[PDB]
Amino acid sequence: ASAWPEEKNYHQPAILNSSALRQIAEGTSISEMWQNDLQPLLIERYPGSPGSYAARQHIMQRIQRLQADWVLEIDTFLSQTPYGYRSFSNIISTLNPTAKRHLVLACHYDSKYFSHWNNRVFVGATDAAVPCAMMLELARALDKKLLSLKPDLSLQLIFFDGEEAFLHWSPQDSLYGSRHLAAKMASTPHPPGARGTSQLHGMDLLVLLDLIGAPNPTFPNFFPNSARWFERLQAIEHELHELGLLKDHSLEGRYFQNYSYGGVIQDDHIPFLRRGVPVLHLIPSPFPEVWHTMDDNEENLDESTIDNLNKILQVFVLEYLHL
Ligand SMILES: [Zn+2]
Repeated sequence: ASAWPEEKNYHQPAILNSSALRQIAEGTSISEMWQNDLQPLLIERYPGSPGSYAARQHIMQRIQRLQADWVLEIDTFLSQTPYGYRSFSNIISTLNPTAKRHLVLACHYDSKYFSHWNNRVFVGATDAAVPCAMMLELARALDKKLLSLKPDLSLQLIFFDGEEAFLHWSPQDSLYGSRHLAAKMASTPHPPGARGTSQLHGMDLLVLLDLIGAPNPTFPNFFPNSARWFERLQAIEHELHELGLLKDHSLEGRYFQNYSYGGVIQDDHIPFLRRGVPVLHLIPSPFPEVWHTMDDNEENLDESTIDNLNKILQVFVLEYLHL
């Protein structure tokens, strides 16, 4: 009986030295992400809408142009909703599908439904167009390194559909894509041919990005079983800061602070967390002031903060993967 699903418990990062940290800082471009990955997603894209289709095509196209061997899968399903049966489509992008273990980065790509109000349209810039663009920029920036994966451990990106409630949050109206995918992964043997392990056993850690892009975010350390990875984000932030590789940033105003949060925040990690998957939930507390208002738009995003977080996340991912 292999103990491979226990490997994630002892897995340690391969820490980058100063020269490598400078290379990563210089290799990501916030203005390219902004133009090429983010702006095309700043559209109405509630489930089933034309915008949902356009967002999905954009995400797939941006991944398909990369050199690394990404395998794209669209996970389409039906669910009951306050408006009757509807269809949803999760996007899964995976390097080394048969690899036993994957580090998983995720966000939701749907935008919350709102009828137009005084000619304003809700585009959910921090929620979660920026997180989607950060995942696309990371895939682009680390492409040469990821190409080398073509430790049975690799990378997977999930863009969930239907994270938002069609009305206000309730247990049955929200998290459509993640409740569906967690149950599908829990009942899918992995690796192929396995007798008793599932794709969830293969998920080393689910790093879920949401509500990112406003000024002064503070991310709490939510869960004890991922606390040592939260500490790694703190260390990376601190070292990039000390190397002068972050912009408009101070340690008193750092993003990863020493403080927990005992309450529950409803998000796409919930169906995974309740099936035993370790989660690092990169959502700030408090939420951006523009949360669920028409002001969650491009104008209210903080460019240098998003840039700093791209650098921290990319370093975290290379260190976890030993790349
Ligand atoms: Zn939201």
